[PDB]
Amino acid sequence: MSGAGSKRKNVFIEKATKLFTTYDKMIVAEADFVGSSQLQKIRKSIRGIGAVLMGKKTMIRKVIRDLADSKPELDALNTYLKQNTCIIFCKDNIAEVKRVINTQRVGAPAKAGVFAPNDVIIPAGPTGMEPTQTSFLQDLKIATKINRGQIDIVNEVHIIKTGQKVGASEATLLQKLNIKPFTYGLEPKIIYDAGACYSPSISEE
Amino acid sequence: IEPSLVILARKYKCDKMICRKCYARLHPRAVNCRKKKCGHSNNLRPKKKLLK
Amino acid sequence: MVLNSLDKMIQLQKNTANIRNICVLAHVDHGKTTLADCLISSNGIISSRLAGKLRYMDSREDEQIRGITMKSSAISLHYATGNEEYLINLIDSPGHVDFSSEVSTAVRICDGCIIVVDAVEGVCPQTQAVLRQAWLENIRPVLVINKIDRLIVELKFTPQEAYSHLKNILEQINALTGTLFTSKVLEERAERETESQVNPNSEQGEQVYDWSTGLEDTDDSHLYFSPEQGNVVFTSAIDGWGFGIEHFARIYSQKIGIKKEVLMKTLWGDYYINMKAKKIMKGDQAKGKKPLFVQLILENIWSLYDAVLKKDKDKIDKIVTSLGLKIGAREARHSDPKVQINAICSQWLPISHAVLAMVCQKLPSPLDITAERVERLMCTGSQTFDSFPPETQALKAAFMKCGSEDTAPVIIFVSKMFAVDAKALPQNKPRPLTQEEIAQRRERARQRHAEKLAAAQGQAPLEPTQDGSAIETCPKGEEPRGDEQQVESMTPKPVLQEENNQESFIAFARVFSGVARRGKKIFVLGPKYSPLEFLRRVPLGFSAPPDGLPQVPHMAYCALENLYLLMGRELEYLEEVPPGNVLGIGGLQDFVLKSATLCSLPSCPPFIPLNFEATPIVRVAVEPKHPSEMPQLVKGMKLLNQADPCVQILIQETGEHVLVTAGEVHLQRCLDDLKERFAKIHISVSEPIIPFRETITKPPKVDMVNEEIGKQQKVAVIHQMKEDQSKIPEGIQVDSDGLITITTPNKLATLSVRAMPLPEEVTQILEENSDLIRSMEQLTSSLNEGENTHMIHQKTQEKIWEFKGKLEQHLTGRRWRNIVDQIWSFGPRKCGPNILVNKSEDFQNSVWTGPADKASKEASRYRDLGNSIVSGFQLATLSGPMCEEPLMGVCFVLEKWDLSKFEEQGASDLAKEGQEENETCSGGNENQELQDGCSEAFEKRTSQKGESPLTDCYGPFSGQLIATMKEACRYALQVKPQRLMAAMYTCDIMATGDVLGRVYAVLSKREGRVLQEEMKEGTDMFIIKAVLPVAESFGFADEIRKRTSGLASPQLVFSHWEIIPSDPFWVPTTEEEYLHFGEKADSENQARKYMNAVRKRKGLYVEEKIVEHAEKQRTLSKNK
Amino acid sequence: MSKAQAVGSNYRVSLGLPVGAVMNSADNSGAKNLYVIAVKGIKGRLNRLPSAGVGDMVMATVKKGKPELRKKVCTGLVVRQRKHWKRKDGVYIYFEDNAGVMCNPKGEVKGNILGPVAKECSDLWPKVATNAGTIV
Amino acid sequence: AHFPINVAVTDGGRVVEIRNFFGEKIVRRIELLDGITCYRNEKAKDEIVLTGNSLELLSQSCATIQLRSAIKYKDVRKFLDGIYVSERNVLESN
Amino acid sequence: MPPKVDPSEKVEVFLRVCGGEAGAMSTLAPKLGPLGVSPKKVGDDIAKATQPWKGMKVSVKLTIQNRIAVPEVLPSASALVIKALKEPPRDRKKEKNIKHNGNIPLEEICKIAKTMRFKSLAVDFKGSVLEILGTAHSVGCKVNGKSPRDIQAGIQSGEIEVVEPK
RNA sequence: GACGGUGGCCAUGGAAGUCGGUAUCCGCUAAGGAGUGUGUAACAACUCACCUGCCAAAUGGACUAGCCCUGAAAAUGGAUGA
Repeated sequence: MSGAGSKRKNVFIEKATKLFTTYDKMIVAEADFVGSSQLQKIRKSIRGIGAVLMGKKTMIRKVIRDLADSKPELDALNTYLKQNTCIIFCKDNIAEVKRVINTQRVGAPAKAGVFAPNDVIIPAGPTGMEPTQTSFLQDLKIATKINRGQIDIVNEVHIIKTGQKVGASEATLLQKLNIKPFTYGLEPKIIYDAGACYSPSISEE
Repeated sequence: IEPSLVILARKYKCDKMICRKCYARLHPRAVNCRKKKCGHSNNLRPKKKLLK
Repeated sequence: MVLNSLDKMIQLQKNTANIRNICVLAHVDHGKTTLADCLISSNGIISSRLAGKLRYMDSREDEQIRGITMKSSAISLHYATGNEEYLINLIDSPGHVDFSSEVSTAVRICDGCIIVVDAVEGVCPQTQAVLRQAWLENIRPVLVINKIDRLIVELKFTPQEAYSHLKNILEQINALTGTLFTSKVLEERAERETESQVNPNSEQGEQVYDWSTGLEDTDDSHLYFSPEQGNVVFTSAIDGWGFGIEHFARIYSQKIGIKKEVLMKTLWGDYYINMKAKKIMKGDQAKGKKPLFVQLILENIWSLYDAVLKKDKDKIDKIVTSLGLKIGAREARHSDPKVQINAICSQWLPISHAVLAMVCQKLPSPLDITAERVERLMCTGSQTFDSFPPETQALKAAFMKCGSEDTAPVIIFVSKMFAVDAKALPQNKPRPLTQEEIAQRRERARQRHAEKLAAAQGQAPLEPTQDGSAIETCPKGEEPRGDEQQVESMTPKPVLQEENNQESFIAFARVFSGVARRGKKIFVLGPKYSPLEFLRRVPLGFSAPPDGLPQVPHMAYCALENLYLLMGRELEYLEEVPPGNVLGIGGLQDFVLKSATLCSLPSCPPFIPLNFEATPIVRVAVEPKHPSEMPQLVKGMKLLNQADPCVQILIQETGEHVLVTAGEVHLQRCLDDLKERFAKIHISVSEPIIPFRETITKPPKVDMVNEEIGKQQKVAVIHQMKEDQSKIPEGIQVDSDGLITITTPNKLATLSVRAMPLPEEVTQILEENSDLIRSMEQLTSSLNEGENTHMIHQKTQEKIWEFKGKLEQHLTGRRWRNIVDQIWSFGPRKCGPNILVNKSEDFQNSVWTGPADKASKEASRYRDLGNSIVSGFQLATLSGPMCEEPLMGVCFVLEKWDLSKFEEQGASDLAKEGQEENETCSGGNENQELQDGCSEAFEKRTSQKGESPLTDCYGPFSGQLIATMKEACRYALQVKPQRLMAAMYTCDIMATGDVLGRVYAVLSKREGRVLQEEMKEGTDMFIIKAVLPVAESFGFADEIRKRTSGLASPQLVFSHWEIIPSDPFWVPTTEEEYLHFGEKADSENQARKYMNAVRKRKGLYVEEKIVEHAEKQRTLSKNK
Repeated sequence: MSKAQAVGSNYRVSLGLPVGAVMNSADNSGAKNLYVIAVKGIKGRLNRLPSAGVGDMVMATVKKGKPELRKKVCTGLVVRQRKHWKRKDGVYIYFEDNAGVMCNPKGEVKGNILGPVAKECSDLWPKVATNAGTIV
Repeated sequence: AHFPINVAVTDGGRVVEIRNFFGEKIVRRIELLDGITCYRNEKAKDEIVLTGNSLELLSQSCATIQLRSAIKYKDVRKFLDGIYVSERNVLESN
Repeated sequence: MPPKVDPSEKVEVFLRVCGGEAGAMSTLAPKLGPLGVSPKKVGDDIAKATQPWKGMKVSVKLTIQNRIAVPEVLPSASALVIKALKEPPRDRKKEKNIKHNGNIPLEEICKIAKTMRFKSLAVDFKGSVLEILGTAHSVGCKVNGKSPRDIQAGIQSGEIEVVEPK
């Protein structure tokens, strides 16, 4: 790395000290565990309502931004930076801000690898594998006992138990059915509304 | 398996760094010969790689 | 069979259409051991495999693993089984590892062959070369799969992997199929399945009872993805095996009662019997149960192996019993672990009971498949065939029934002859002449005479032992010598060795002939038979004796007392062969010449002309060592012709000390042959080969040549052409920046020339050499040409009705038809690209009409000056821009040559000349009884009038004139811009996805560029097109193989020659020009050394004369 | 070269003479004499002849024989040493006079071996055994 | 699997021995240090496990074993074969 | 899906370099090449017919794999439009030779055609899209107003501002 | 986390950041070079540059000269005098 995390401050104080938290409303959502591919596309709905802002080093210089703005910093005793997160600027209503990103929440292809929920069904990856291979793979639900030169595995469902949520799921078994459940990330940590912090909710109140 | 084991094998032998003095295989991210006779040279070829 | 004799076989061999020719074959002799081992046991005239493996057959496990170890041999393997004969014969064709003529030759010695294809690698130069010929011929070749007991014994896997192996093999073969033909629909058949018998009435009806299911051929009648009516096999030999699908079926049949045909189908792909009571329920034909091989048949084998490994005496027996065959004798006689197996696999091994039937089913007659193999190789030529209307006298009716005649006339075909002065067993002695005695010997010299031989050997000089029971007994082939005649017969006399001296008439070859007898005549044809030559490669067809048509007129006959391959050697007993056979010429004949097909007919359309070239033109102009053995080489090359189809011995184009080959190492092999297995001399090799074409890029500038392309003002094209040479030998007088003329006499007789480019298509045809030597010289004495006049024009456009030079024609309007007569030296070889431009009726006794070349056109007379021109400008076309080599890729132009020049330039050179000849000026019109000046006028018809007052007998002497023409021309070329037009073969390389990049890398390394790629329809295989020079294309296949695992298959097609950047120079011979100093790297390249030992080539022309002539070594240059 | 002994080397070294001793060719090829240059396997020490084999291969020459075979070195095979030896047995083979044969560099004797051949030699070189009816 | 590497053992005595190894027809016995057990849920004639309490000693033993399954002549990119520690610093779940 | 018979079977979208006819397309793309049973010659018709004088060298060509049932849609890039604008004989039969002979604007005639083709990507549209268009090709040079391969947030060749519709 | 215009233009079935070559520009973002390597026929994948999480206070280079080491081998046994 070698720097202020990786490089000198005078690149990330330019889009942090200049772009404030100065807006109608804000929601602090965890969405850095998802790929930029589909995040940048679903940023089209986000940039209409406002934008994403600030590098998370200046989270303790946010106090001098909450003196300028009418809203305070610590409303429910949190600085609102404990994990990898963002701040989505918002001008939606109290109930509709809780479903502004949850209606379009989705995972994407990763660069350093992330888990997916194995409670929901695993989509069908490669189809038309070897018969011997199929036979060998007893962990698959619908398995065969060697059929002809070529045969389908026949799997459009989860190949392992339902219960394992995102974080503690088997990533090694998602390589068997290559296409995996993209239904993680872009979730609220807290729902702020200028001096009125609600709990994180997937749906509207 | 054979790819997952050949890599392992390589890691234990072929993918380390030799000296340009003692030829002594150090370790994959080495930086000095680690010998008295050399004088910890700080001159290090990575040991060669081949398909045959 | 343990017992068979030649008395029974000779009678059954006479009849035809129920014999069936079969042959052994492989890609590099891979899976040869397996095939042979099983056959030896079967054969009875060699007394089984106990007294077997004689008459040259070396079995090896290395080969199986993967190994060539090529060899040329033959075992006499006839079978008197039932009521028929079976001419199999163990053909072992060595072939060659790279693509060639050799491969084409050797491999074509087989009728109805079984082919081992893909060892553990496919899409190679090995597989697409030897078997390239075999799968092209529709001769119903059967799919022989590699060893399966490797998967049981050596690697140690379950029989379930057998299926996988089979699948892999199929996949490998798919690629091969997609080189020729098409393989989009055959990729479905490159799998393992049996989709029939899914219904309830089939699953418990024909699985319990017999019934019947079809095993006939589908779609293709080759070796691609078919059962071939139950003759597909899994050929093994670790303790000897002779088995396949049929064997597997048989065992299955024995368990409850299912038909063999049905079973075979099941066993080709996968089939799923549940094994409750051999009745099946559906649900297992979409999901599965367990395949057949691991359930039964191979399972038993596996078990047996396991038993052996552990060492069990009764367990093995039990296993054997289970396997559905007898248990044998040796179970409590020895300890018998492997011994038992061996014992069983001598009883099991005679495949003649099973395989013969299958063969019959496959192939009803050899007469049928002969019609489909004429159109697949050369029979008229590469253009037309005998099956088409061109060349049809009595061939189509003949090769439907096979052979030329039913009474045996004999023919020839090359398949490389045997090595002389080593084997010389065909003799004129009583015991081979008597055909019965020899036969008797053959049947008795396996394990019967062996004992006798042994007795003779050990106990003739007396006392081998000291105080022992050897001399006491003194055996005469009784109790002691009876032992050691079952594992291998010690000293049995295998090939019936030479009792009397050598008289070498040995030959390998193929001939298809009818019922041949002893004392049969054949009309021998000469060393060069013209009629035969005239028949092949054209639609002509006729049969007449010599009436002066050939070179040698002859009315003599040669004997032919036998037909032999040398399989049982000597003059054989089995000579009554049917229409179609694997044997070649016999008797006292080893003549398999190119222009002499040995036949009973005095002349006939040749059934097979000699083989075609894989890559056109591989040559080397070698010379021999020690003085008396110079013609020895030539003599050897007559024998070399017999062996390999191409060698420059007949018709001199490049002289008789030159090889002609197609291949990478073929040339090398040829070179070694004439030190070793023909003439026993030793010769000077030279591996630098193939001189490239020397193309001039553009004309010269304004000096003494006003008709030109403007300027030559460049620094360098790739290397410098201005400051490297010229400008001071004869450039001090005239020309500053270069030299395109001469000043030896100094404007008494001078000239100026130009070298333009010529279009490439035109060049190609010229360099092919359609014109003859008589087309360019002596048309008054011989017949005056007509058909040849327009052809020349169509190639190089120049005529006597062109008085605006070569420039008009080269640019505008290509392919005209006019007369190109009155030409002296059309090219370097007199059939090449260069031409001397007529742009005048008469300058001043110069540049009109050849020595005797005429178009029926004269300005005043045919007389002119053709003697000094024709010899001079021949030498101008043979010394290039760097000295030596022919001008190729060029159309030459002569601006002017002027004799009788009364002008002159005052200088020292001129003065010297004056002093020498004592002439006030040049001439021809005048004389003082001094000097020379030879012309066409004197030899043709005396004095010259009309075109000039007096005949030319004055001016610089003739020799000098001749010299000077060469010089100026040489100078001009040297100063002109030039580039190396490298020789090229385009590489249409059959490649797969992973090995394209690697292939490209090689190309990059060794010059050239990838133009484009063509993809095969519906397969992973492609074919990449890329130019690559000829010199670097040698050792290419080997390199490719090394690079990966031979996954790309090269094949070098000839696609002309191209201009690529390399320094086109070599140190000038003249020392005045070497004062400039041509550099040691750039003006003496390693690519540009093809001249010191790569240019001794002359059937036609290669003359280089020493320049400048002027009386004596004191009077040559005094003031000069 | 060659080399192939035996099993064993058929035990100890014995000679009739080292370097500079004539023995007859005992061969149908027109070599009439065999004169030693040196013996194969002799590593040797300071001042000591490279000493004759019991049945072992030698660098030799045709000193008096065919002129074609004359000059040019030749690997040979000693067959009988005039000067004696004991074997692992308790016998002392001893001969009239020294003898050997000219041979191939794979050991092989050319024509047929004349006269008596010690069994050790035969054991050493199977070709020798093959090409004689006297092996005593 | 060309010459399948075949390792056998005794626990209590705590020794490992290598029969077949690159065609070696010898045994390479190597005595493990005290406090080292060895089980093996093999998948396709592969994997041995060695469990122990003293990190320092078990590891050493493993290393020794690894060393023993090595050829000292010819190339190392030739044979890529022997015993090789896939997962060290591994701790069972209690 | 698996290649066993010819399409319709492998029904899926694939980006292709189809467009040229003597260098940029000899026979098919490198993705559809190494595959099983499918006609590899019918990919010649989509470039030869649809792009006779359009962009040849490494074109942005989408084609749905149904085989003799393809839309021949042309989504294009900023280096294709320029090529299209330029005359036929200098584009094609010049695919193993370099070319730099374009001076046609994409800042006015191609300006408004950018948003109609691309309406759902990571980039912002109108304000942002005009600048990317203004520099995404090396063949065309344009008139004074915008220029390729130099900064578009300062001096350009006349325009100093971050965005100004020329 | 390490995106898009985009397979930029070339060469080139193909080489898309990465056979190789050139120009090397912008959008959106805390964040991402028409790209450091590995790798891929080539794409991808990974890794880097580049950005944030956590731990929680020091860190990074570049030289300079003191002692020690490397260099640093010869002949009877062996000399800071021991």
